[PDB]
Amino acid sequence: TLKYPIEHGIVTNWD
Amino acid sequence: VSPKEILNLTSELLQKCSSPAPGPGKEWEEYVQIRTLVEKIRKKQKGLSVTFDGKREDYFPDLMKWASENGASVEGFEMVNFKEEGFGLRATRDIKAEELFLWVPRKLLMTVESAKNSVLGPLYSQDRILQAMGNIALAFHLLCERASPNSFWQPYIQTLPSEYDTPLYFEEDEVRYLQSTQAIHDVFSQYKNTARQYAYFYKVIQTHPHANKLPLKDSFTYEDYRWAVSSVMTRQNQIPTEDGSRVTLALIPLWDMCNHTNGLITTGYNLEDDRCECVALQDFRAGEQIYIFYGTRSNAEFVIHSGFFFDNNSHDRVKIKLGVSKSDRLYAMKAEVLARAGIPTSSVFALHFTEPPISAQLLAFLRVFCMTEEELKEHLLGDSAIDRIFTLGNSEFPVSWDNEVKLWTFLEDRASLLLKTYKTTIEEDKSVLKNHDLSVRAKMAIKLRLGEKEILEKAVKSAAVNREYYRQQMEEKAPLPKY
Ligand SMILES: Nc1ncnc2c1ncn2[C@@H]1O[C@H](CSCC[C@H](N)C(=O)O)[C@@H](O)[C@H]1O
Repeated sequence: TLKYPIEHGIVTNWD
Repeated sequence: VSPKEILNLTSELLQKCSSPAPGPGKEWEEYVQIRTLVEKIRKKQKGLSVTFDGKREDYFPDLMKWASENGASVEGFEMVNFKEEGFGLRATRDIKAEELFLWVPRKLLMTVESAKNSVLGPLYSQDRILQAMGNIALAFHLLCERASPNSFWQPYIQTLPSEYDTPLYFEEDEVRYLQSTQAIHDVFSQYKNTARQYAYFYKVIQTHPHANKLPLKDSFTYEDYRWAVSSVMTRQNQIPTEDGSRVTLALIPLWDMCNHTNGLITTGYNLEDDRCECVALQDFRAGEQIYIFYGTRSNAEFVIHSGFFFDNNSHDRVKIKLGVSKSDRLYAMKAEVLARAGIPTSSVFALHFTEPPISAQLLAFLRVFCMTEEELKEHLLGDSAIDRIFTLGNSEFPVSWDNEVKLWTFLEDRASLLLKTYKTTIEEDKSVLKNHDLSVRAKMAIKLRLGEKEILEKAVKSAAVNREYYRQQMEEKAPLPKY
């Protein structure tokens, strides 16, 4: 398995 | 043109965008009020503080040379301006599925850590918002380096886009298409958050001595901030820290030029060699665009945070809010069963377009939501109660045929009611798309509102079918499956 998969443009909180 | 007038306008914008929500019934009016103030500030400013003399593609050779000198892969692909996706990577040789073809060492990345060690460091150590929100920190890291001509990251920054298709760039009438949808509330929030943050940091940069050496002290425009947050939201990534014990946010040059297609995530971080690594999602022949899979995000998320709508997104979903009512005579028991199952009494669940429409957690919630008192007691008391909780999320083991009939009836009626809260029908949306000539941004909004309703309509049909299946089992007195 990918130990540290990288999600391109992962959603973060800006509130 | 005077700094005192801008200061007055940003103070007004800060107070406007710091008020509480006016209620959903006036959120559109609030949105237009904030837009009007933002546009007045934008018209009195000079656009991006720093612009570059060359065209975007003039700088890709510098990006490659810089990435090469620091250990990244630079052979086997080229940058091409594609019509559908914008710039992306195209293969110059055949690339086999699962071949490790792209790698980017940590030294090239822009991270919260490199933001801390930069000219932004002193202000970062003082401001509580920067310390709490790594994504905003990355955005100011980008702006500060953009305005620093000798920045190590200039080759990356000069090849970034100068504009995006996030809703921050939409016209008022393009957002108006989203009235009555689920997604428009997130559009409203993004716009108000972004305007509040711009005005807040505009004032902070003026008053904090730690900001004296920043280029932003001399010029920091609304356009700068909109560009910076849109750059971060459309491209940022989570990676482990150097020691592997924590996570951080980063921009990853070169690799982040890949556009999105459906598939699986094939990019991961290699701690031992301290670099990002990407293996090929599928075979790519020479002359074919190289894609990656961004992640299992919905089209609402792709539009709002990534600036595009993806046709045939197999992970699309809509939200549905459900909770046990505190006027339910069985509230206390249902809440305890949910709590023992690890499920809150009230939550926002998802409805999916790809089968199955509901997750194990939503199935489990709906079963408890429709339980009789006798069924609740069997999930609370005795030596099989824990076993019964264990299977609550499993479609293969219902509580009872009656419980299934009730929950699928409920979901069919609720999904039907939700469809009735939209301003247009599915058929009207398809007619608009077929008979009008629209911008890319307008089409993103209309396809988004169409997609919400199509997911709800499929849920109605799937719930109706499920209601019929379990009513048959009930009428045939079929033996209940036992786990
Ligand atoms: N399948 C797709 N369809 C349309 N646009 C896409 C796409 N995948 C990625 N994009 C675009 O690419 C952006 C992510 S960064 C990828 C490189 C980008 N095209 C550039 O020119 O720098 C998104 O914000 C969106 O504008």
